[PDB]
Amino acid sequence: SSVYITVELAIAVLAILGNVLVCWAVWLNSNLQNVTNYFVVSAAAADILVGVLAIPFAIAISTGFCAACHGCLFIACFVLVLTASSIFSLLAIAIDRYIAIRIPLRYNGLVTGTRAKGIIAICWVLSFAIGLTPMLGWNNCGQPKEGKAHSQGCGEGQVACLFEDVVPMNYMVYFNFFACVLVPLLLMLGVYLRIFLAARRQLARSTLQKEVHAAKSLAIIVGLFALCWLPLHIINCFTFFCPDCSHAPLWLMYLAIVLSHTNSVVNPFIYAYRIREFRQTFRKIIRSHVLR
Ligand SMILES: CCNC(=O)[C@H]1O[C@@H](n2cnc3c(N)nc(NCCc4ccc(CCC(=O)O)cc4)nc32)[C@H](O)[C@@H]1O
Ligand SMILES: CCCCCCCC/C=C/CCCCCCCC(=O)OC[C@@H](O)CO
Repeated sequence: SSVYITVELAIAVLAILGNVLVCWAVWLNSNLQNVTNYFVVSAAAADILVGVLAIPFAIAISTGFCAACHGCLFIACFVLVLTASSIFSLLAIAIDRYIAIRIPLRYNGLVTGTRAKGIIAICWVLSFAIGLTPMLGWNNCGQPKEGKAHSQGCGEGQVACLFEDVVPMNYMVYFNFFACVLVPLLLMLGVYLRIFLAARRQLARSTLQKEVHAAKSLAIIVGLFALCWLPLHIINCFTFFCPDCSHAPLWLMYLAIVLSHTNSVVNPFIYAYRIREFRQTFRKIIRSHVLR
């Protein structure tokens, strides 16, 4: 429907603007050019690609255009790769924060500039590995829905391009949900809990205040991640566990897809926005750089 399209396009607009703003800030401000903010930048970059590429492809995938099955499958896989890199590089921020607060004596030695770039390379490789798996044969292209293609006015040699028609639900539940949503979530939760509880126990005051700040920033990332990603993936479980049941309605599918993309506007933007150094650099960019 047209409401889904517009909202989805508005999300794409917000995700580019905010995440360019994050990247711009690190580029200009010398005080922000540390290892931590490289994970912030990488995640922001992955978000820009979600806005420019993933979301327009996702709309098509969710509304339906005519295409060859493997071309239709390729576009779906592309959405998966880009949204996943968005997830993994955000997880890299959380892990960085764990090593910073809990193991400071090994932080600079362990999380070097070289290994930070290595970590981000691993994120993209995992994203391609997981995202493109259906291209290897774990897909529904062997049984094209020829009756649906007709109703959609698709030519022969083409199918109606719909995500769930080509990407199997067993892949989405057993592989994608586990590797991309559940594991990162639970990891980010475990990192948050440890920092949170350790900070409460001590409650010198400067290190403690930092620890509280980190906890609340990690709570927001985890809270929003779960809010944005769980609804869609939980729905995916329901479809998989009862494929005979009547499908979750179109409006619910759309809202859930929309929520998952909203993650790219809020993560890691709010994290950065909560660092006062970023917050003042943002104001500097708007007030001074663009306005004069
Ligand atoms: C790495 C993780 N990324 C993702 O999950 C990304 O993939 C996409 N997506 C993940 N599941 C899904 C998923 N079930 N359906 C779709 N679209 C198709 C929507 C749709 C479903 C069913 C029906 C028939 C309804 C009926 O019988 O009456 C019509 C449209 N996209 C997904 C999202 O864009 C997400 O951001
Ligand atoms: C933390 C990451 C988790 C990794 C575990 C991933 C492995 C899980 C294994 C699941 C068993 C299912 C594999 C079954 C492979 C099925 C491939 C196929 O021929 O297509 C069937 C589909 O078209 C049906 O819709």
